[PDB]
Parts: sequence; structure tokens; C-alpha cells
Amino acid sequence: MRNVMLITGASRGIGAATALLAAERGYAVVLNYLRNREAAEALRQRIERQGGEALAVAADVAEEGDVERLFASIDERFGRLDVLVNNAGMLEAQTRLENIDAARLHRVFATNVTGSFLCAREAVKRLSTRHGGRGGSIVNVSSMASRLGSPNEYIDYAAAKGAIDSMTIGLAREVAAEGIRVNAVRPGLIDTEIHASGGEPGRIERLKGGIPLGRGGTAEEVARAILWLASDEASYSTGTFIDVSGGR
Amino acid sequence: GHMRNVMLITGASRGIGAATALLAAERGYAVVLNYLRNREAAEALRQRIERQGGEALAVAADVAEEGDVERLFASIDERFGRLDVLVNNAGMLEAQTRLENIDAARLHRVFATNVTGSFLCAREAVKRLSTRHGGRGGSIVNVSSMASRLGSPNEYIDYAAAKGAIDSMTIGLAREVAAEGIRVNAVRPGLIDTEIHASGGEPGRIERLKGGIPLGRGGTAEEVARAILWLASDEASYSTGTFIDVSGGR
Ligand SMILES: NC(=O)c1ccc[n+]([C@@H]2O[C@H](COP(=O)([O-])OP(=O)(O)OC[C@H]3O[C@@H](n4cnc5c(N)ncnc54)[C@H](OP(=O)(O)O)[C@@H]3O)[C@@H](O)[C@H]2O)c1
Ligand SMILES: NC(=O)c1ccc[n+]([C@@H]2O[C@H](COP(=O)([O-])OP(=O)(O)OC[C@H]3O[C@@H](n4cnc5c(N)ncnc54)[C@H](OP(=O)(O)O)[C@@H]3O)[C@@H](O)[C@H]2O)c1
Repeated sequence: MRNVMLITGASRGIGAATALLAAERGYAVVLNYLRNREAAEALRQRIERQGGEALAVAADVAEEGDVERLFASIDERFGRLDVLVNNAGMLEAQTRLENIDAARLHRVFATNVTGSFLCAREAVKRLSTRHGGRGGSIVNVSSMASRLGSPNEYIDYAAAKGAIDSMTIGLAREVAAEGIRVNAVRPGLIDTEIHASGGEPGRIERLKGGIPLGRGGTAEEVARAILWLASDEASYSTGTFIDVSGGR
Repeated sequence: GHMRNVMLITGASRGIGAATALLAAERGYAVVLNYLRNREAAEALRQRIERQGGEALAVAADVAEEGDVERLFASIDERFGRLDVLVNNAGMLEAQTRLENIDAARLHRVFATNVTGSFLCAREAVKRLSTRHGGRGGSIVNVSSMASRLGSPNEYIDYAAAKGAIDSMTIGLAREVAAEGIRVNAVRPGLIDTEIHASGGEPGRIERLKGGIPLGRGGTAEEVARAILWLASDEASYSTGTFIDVSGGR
């Protein structure tokens, strides 16, 4: 009876905040993770102990076979799907483009772009009115990097997010007639572990004087925008974006 | 001075790239004609250019392959000893389809040519053009597509996404290399009369869609070439990180 939401990369950061908020709003939640099983299981436990429904599933979204298995686990546990949040994403050490090699480009596009395509594909196969579904929504997680370009940091990642923006528009226009809305959020500088993963734990503090609102954002702020776009309150919005960037 | 500037055109053997190479060869450039599957077309173009009084070098390289890209630029170093402009024109798409039928293998191929190839060539160009590395500066022109804005629904959202990646790389690289003398811009062609539409499964695509183009016709490869050359030229000396749509209003 609950609507079912898959959040890719739900073990930490924005995905974890989105999973907890979705459970508070009455969704059954699928928490996908890769390298942080214990973090995902702790979130599952928090949701279940409070009377909610949650399923934690390891899957590398870059890997077609893992994505197939992830969605098969959803089919088995819940037998339906209503929302996909394409949140899993990653970046590598800050760099100039002249030091980005093909292996890095493959890894960065594989997680951020291919993974979002593959999960969107399997979600369409469950949500679409062509295929036994009731319709639903997809929310992609982009980045202000798509607009700003991440110079001297990670133009590869900025390009991956530009790809997400175009996929959001194309897929929205492609599956509108099948009951599926597709939108994206573009977070700005949000306090998660991702900045440290690029080599700069203090990135927000360095940049905050230039953010119009004068502070970094929170994972919970992003989660609220994701949930709004996934909800029926956004019933006439498809192919659009909510920037969650404090004016950046 | 008496020496021509040097322009690499990726995917110069056919279509937009071939028109760009022919025009550039008459605009003060010795041209490097990169090809992959169409050596004979590239060699004929080289001969046409050398008979119009120009200079041209044809070089096989798959831009998706880092080793081929390294060798491509080494060939330029050996022949000309200099580089001034990169046109990241090589691109491709696969059969018209819906996203639910696009697999990982297709995504990898499409991103490899369109995105990775443009990154890898831009990287080799920066190493040579940058004033930090002893260069004189120069420019890079990426070839995007109106697909980045329209999304190519029901045709090739994968390719649209690849071109969205190019748009963001254009902006980011422009900002990253502005202070070392390199400008970076892009063209977004709309419906241009080349073989690419047939390669997607629809030779008649322009005829199907032209009634909806404001200008009422497809564009030509020569039209795109002129915009590329403008952005590469010194007339665009205060433009970096920008786009020109060549789409007839689409
Ligand atoms: N924080 C920001 O400032 C910011 C700004 C704009 C956009 N974003 C975007 O926000 C999204 C969430 O990132 P975050 O900031 O929350 O970062 P984070 O703290 O690094 O969390 C990343 C999450 O993605 C998962 N993940 C990474 N690669 C994966 C893969 N191949 N398969 C499955 N899961 C994978 C991780 O799972 P495991 O840990 O279990 O491996 C983790 O749950 C990403 O798309 C990111 O690009 C973040
Ligand atoms: N025509 C349009 O309507 C249109 C619209 C928007 C954007 N574009 C873009 O314009 C650019 C040129 O397209 P086009 O219409 O002229 O296409 P085209 O007629 O199909 O020609 C493609 C060219 O790219 C080369 N190429 C393809 N893959 C390559 C690779 N891996 N390495 C090196 N060269 C490669 C081909 O060389 P070989 O034949 O020697 O393999 C050929 O010269 C592409 O980036 C395309 O995305 C075209």
C-alpha cells in the first residue's frame, strides 16, 4: 500500500537524508549502497524500528548486472516501484583537465552518467504504463557544476552533470505519455563527505563567503526539494530543475 | 608572418569536419585531417587542399583511444612543430531508440567518441597551446548539438547527454585556461545535411523535420564551418565559454 522509492547511494549524505525523509513521509524505501553496508543497514534499522518499510541492497550502479539484480530485489520485496531518486554520484581528486586521463573519465561517467541511465531504464520498465506500472517519477541529482564547469577542480564531473541535465530533459519528453515525470535537483555546496573525497574537507568553508546566502547547504535541504519533485504537488512539472545552491 | 597557423580538425574526413578543413585551409591554416573509417575521403581532401595551394596532413586516430590521441598530436609536432587551434568535431550516434532500450555498451561507445575523445584532444591541445607550457595561446572549438537542449527524446537521449557534457566541458575548460591564452567555445548545430542522420537510421530526418525549423530548411556543413572558423579567429578575441547555435532557429 505504501508507495515505493528507490534511492541510489542512500548510505550517506544527500541520499541518506532523502531516505529518512521519504520514510517519514510514508514511503517504503530501497536503500542502495556500494561501499558502506553498515551505514545503509543502520538507516534501514532506524526506519524499520520506527514502523517503516526499508530494504538495503548493495549494487554498483555502473554495472548493468548489479542494476538488474537491484531491481529484481525490489520486485521480490515490494512488487512495485513508484519513484527513483538517481542520487549515487562521485568525483575524484581535484585536477586540471590536462591531467584527466581516459581511465578517470570512464570511472566518473560510469557512476554518474551510466548509472543514472541504467537505473532510469529499469525504473521506466516498472513505472511505465506500457509495462504494468501506474506511472511515477524520477528525480536525478545533478550539480551546479553543470552550469559553473568546475574549473581547476573536476571538469570531468561537471561534464557528467551536464549530461544528467540533458538526460533529464530528453527523458522527461520521452516518457511523459507513459505516466512518468522526470526532473532534477542541482545542489550547490552541501555539507557531505563528497568534498573530502575530492581532497578538500574544508571546501565549503573556503567558498562560503561567496555564496549569496553565506553558508553551505544541508543534505536535508536537498532532500526536501527531491521529495517535492517526486510528489504529486509537482504534477505539472517535468523536465525542470530545482537549484538548491544558496544563490550560487 | 609567412608561416600558416596550424589547426587540428578531428573527424575531418566527411561532413562538417570536411567543410571546416576546406574552409580553414583557405583561412590561414595548415590543416590536420584526422580520420578513422574514411582514409580515402581524407586523402582526397588533402589532395584537394594541396591543389588549391594549401597544406594538409591526414592522420588516422580514434579519438576515443588515448594512445591514438597521443600519437595524433605527436604527428602534428613532427610535421608542423606547433599548434594553434583544435576543432573537436568528431562525433557519432547510434540507432533511434527509447532510453529503456539503451544499454551500458551503447552508452560507453557514445560517450567514448563524443565526450572522452573531446576531453583527450583538448588535453593534448592545452599542453601545447598554453602559455604556461611555452605555447602562444590559441583556441578550441567544440562541436555540440541542439540535442543538448532538446534532449533527443525517442531518438538518442544518450547522444543528447553526451552533448550536454560537451556544453559543461566548454564552460569549465574556458574558465580553467583563460589566463594561459586559450579560448574555448562551442557551436551547436541543428539539423545539418550530412550522413549522420542516416547513421541513426533515418536518411530522411531533415525532410521530416524541416517544416518545424523557423528558417524552413536544413543547414549546410559549410554554414557550420563558418561559425567554427569565426570562433577560432581573432575576431572572437573577447569570447570564451560561449556558444553559437547554428540551427535555423531550432
Ligand atoms: N554535496 C554536494 O555539495 C553536492 C553538490 C552537488 C551535487 N551533489 C550530488 O549529490 C549526490 C549525492 O552525493 P553526496 O554529496 O551525498 O556524496 P557522498 O557523501 O560522497 O555520498 C555518495 C553516495 O553515493 C553512493 N555511491 C557512489 N558511487 C556509487 C556506485 N557506483 N553505486 C552505488 N552507490 C554509489 C555512495 O554509496 P557507498 O558510500 O555505500 O559506496 C554514497 O551513498 C551525488 O550525485 C553528487 O554528485 C553533491
Ligand atoms: N549533422 C548534424 O545535423 C549535426 C547536428 C548537431 C551536431 N552535429 C555534430 O557535428 C559533428 C560532425 O558530425 P557530422 O554531421 O559531420 O557527421 P558525419 O557526417 O557522420 O561525419 C562524422 C565524422 O566524424 C569522424 N569520426 C567519427 N567517429 C570518430 C572517432 N572515434 N575518431 C575520429 N573521427 C571520428 C568521421 O570520420 P571517419 O568517417 O573517417 O570515421 C567523420 O569524419 C559531430 O560532433 C556531430 O555530433 C551534427
